[PDB]
Parts: sequence; structure tokens; C-alpha cells
Amino acid sequence: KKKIEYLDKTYEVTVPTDKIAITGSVESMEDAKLLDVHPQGAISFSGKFPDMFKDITDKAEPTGEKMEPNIEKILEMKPDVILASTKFPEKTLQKISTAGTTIPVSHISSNWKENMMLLAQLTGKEKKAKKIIADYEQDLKETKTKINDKAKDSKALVIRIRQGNIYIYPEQVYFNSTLYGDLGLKAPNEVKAAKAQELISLEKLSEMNPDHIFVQFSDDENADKPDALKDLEKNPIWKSLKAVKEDHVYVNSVDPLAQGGTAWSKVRFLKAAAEKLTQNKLA
Amino acid sequence: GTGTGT
Ligand SMILES: [Cl-]
Ligand SMILES: [Cl-]
Ligand SMILES: [Cl-]
Ligand SMILES: [Cl-]
Ligand SMILES: [Cl-]
Ligand SMILES: [Cl-]
Ligand SMILES: [Cl-]
Ligand SMILES: [Cl-]
Ligand SMILES: [Cl-]
Ligand SMILES: [Cl-]
Ligand SMILES: [Cl-]
Ligand SMILES: [Fe+3]
Repeated sequence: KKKIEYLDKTYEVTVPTDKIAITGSVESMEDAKLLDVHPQGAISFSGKFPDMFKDITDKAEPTGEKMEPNIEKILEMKPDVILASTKFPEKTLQKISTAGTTIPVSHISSNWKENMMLLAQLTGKEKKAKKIIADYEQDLKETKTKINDKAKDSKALVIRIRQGNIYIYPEQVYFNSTLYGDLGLKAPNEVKAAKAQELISLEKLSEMNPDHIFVQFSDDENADKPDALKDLEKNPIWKSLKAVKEDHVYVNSVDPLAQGGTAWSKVRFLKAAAEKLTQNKLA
Repeated sequence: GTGTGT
């Protein structure tokens, strides 16, 4: 085994390997997609592998739904390494670790490079990861120039609807690191004040009154409230929003299962935000 | 599933 450093922690893992089981870390699925890593175990979404991942799940068995690792299945696999998530309860990470060397992959989007390089070190694809990272940075440089100065001064928010409720995220979490950090838009105080994924009322949103709203809605994450979006859209308080009246609401401009803090999420969000904020596909 | 929407 070889010493792998990841966010001031060291793990001994047999590398390079393909015996990788991914549970909870949708981030690592997105890194696997761009690195062309075909893991032994991957996350299922309502019992299937989404079309967007089918090119890297061809060799994989499901580890379970994102939040619900099947420890018996993961044991069955005897992976060289398990890519878990920092979003699991600690007790659940401990249980996962009974099936093998377990690395909790960070959901903090500012760690996107470290996450990619982790998977790259595990699979011998450092050169490929660095090229991907370099290409994002070049894309960011070019894209920033294509977005008008008024757009860059607007009040923009990313929300995700889960079980029919509205969630915001910290400045360095989800897509916010790209929207505020990379593109330079100003994070609303409610985002600055968020300590983690945080429920926001439609009432509070109406006071924030953003100019632009990116709404992410996965049917899979709203099985309890399937019409949540149409219901929202008919609400008088939602209808009072500046963004809603100006037709500046962008629903699923990136696939709603996208996690935000990955190369792939960032490049997709960079382009979507460019198009939507400038209201022109040329961006 | 607590990164808390829990
Ligand atoms: Cl199912
Ligand atoms: Cl469990
Ligand atoms: Cl471990
Ligand atoms: Cl960043
Ligand atoms: Cl690129
Ligand atoms: Cl509600
Ligand atoms: Cl505000
Ligand atoms: Cl604060
Ligand atoms: Cl509400
Ligand atoms: Cl939809
Ligand atoms: Cl969906
Ligand atoms: Fe979560």
C-alpha cells in the first residue's frame, strides 16, 4: 500500500486501483465521470444509474442509495478503498469503515481540486486531472469576460428544493463557490450566514428579492411532494419575487443531481450561469 | 442524512 494525503489526513491504499466503492460521495461519481474511472461500487439513484453516469457504471454494482450504504454489499466487494462523504453521520462513517479503508470526500466546494486529485492519485490519472483543472481555470478566465458588468453586480441565488422545501447553502458549498467566488457575484447575507445546508422560507426569500434564481429540483428528492415546483410557482409570495416577475428563474440549468463542488459541476454551472445571466446562448 | 437537509 501507498501513503495518500487528502485534506491533512493520510491513508494507506493499494494504488493504482480500480477496486473503488463510492457511497454518499456523488462528488466522486462526478470526478470519476471526467477522469473515466469505472468504479467497482457506485451510488444508485432510485435504484438506477442515471444516463449521465452510464459510461462509468458499466463495471459497477450499486453501493446503495446516496445516504443509505448497503454495508453487506460493500463487504461483498472487498474494495481497496471506499470513497465516502463528509456529509454522513459520524456513526455511519464508522460502520462503512468496517468494509474497508474509508475516505470521507469533502462536500465543501472549495475542495474540488483536492477531491479530483484524490481520485486521480488512487487511479494513476494525475496528468488527466491536472489537465481538467487547468481547462476549468482557462474556461473561467474566458467566461468572466463574456458576462456583462451589470450581471456581475446583480443579486443571484441558487436554491434546491428537497421534500418540497427550499434550501440554500453556504458561500463555499454547492454551486455558490462558482457563482460568488469564481464569477465574483456578491453572496446575499442569508448565504453568508448559512452554516450548512439551510432551510429558507419563501417569506424570507421575498425579502431578499433576488434578481436571478437558479432553482434545482430533482424528482427523486421530492417523491413526498412531486408538484412542489408548480405549487411554488402558483404561490402569491413566490410571484412577488423580482426574479419571477423578470423571467429570471432558471430551473435545472444543470442536472439537478449535480453537487456543485466538482470540476464537472463547476464547468457546467459556469456555462449555465453565463448563458442565463446574459440571456444569450453565445456565452 | 445528518451536511446537517438534516
Ligand atoms: Cl428503488
Ligand atoms: Cl447504516
Ligand atoms: Cl478507514
Ligand atoms: Cl473555488
Ligand atoms: Cl474545459
Ligand atoms: Cl412549505
Ligand atoms: Cl440580502
Ligand atoms: Cl454571518
Ligand atoms: Cl415557505
Ligand atoms: Cl422539472
Ligand atoms: Cl429529476
Ligand atoms: Fe445531503
